[PDB]
Amino acid sequence: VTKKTIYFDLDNPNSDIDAHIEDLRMHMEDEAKTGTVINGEEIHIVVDRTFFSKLIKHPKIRDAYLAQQTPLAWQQITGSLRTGGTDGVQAHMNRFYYGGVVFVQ
Amino acid sequence: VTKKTIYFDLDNPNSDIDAHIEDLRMHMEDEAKTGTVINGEEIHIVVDRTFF
Amino acid sequence: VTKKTIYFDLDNPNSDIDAHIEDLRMHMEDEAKTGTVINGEEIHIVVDRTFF
Amino acid sequence: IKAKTYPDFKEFVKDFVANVKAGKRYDFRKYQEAVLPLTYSSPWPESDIPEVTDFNYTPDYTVPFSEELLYSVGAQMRTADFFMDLQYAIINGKDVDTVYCEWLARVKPFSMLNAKLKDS
Repeated sequence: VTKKTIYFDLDNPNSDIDAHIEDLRMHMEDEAKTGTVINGEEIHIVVDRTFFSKLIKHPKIRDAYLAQQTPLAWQQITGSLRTGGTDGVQAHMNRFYYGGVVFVQ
Repeated sequence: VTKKTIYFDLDNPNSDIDAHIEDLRMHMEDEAKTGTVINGEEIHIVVDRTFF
Repeated sequence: VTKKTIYFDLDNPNSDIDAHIEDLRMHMEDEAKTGTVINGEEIHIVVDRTFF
Repeated sequence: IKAKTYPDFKEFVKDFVANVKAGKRYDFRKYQEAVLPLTYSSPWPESDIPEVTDFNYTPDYTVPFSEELLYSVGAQMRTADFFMDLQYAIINGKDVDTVYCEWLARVKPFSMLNAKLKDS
């Protein structure tokens, strides 16, 4: 088989993160080849520190979330984040919610 | 009958999408010619990834 | 003692009203040498029609 | 002006007046909400603002309030109308020295945008 790498291009302000997430979903929905129906939302994304920082910094996600009066929007922006279990050294791990998928640092 | 193709022009930021949807509804309503009252909103719109 | 004046510069749209209020509070707190705990937001700011 | 080419409003308006002084004109009062992002720290513009050719704009008031102010301090007007009036001041001979956006909070329909004007 061939490994699949997805380039999010978080540095470019004009990049569409939605397209990259849709690619990540459809790769698991199509390349599974298991013969059954597949839901691509459950993909266990594990993220490095710099990737997480660049993802939460991106202007598209920030502007999509600044204009929403929901507790989630108040949490992801100007909020604590750090919503998760322990990894061994920290009580909680950073987790960001966007597009039905979860990025865990 | 000639095939009706609607050009949404999603690339430019000054395309009145409401006008195109109303054009689609009016084509559904006027061109039916079934003699009965037609609701143009009862349609399926199946698109590919690029259009969506 | 020396008279204190705070120039709000209300004619300049990019002025810093918060900074001037903070300077007012700082002057009322630090310069009052009563030796007790003092609250800066306990002032009467009596102004005229133009300033208001 | 292509979409999201300027990371903030301060650098967006620095090139907006540069193009206007260069002979380019803009008019987006009918599709204003589709080209203006939210918050002045967002990348500007949200969408590409096309050049117009038919720019004829005659306001109902004196666009230059004073000799060094586009509007009276505290005047609220439509955000698109700000750019039409700013273009009018540049066409009539006034140069922009600074655009007031430091402490403003709103960008969409009504905003308190002001500019300092200069001779020539």
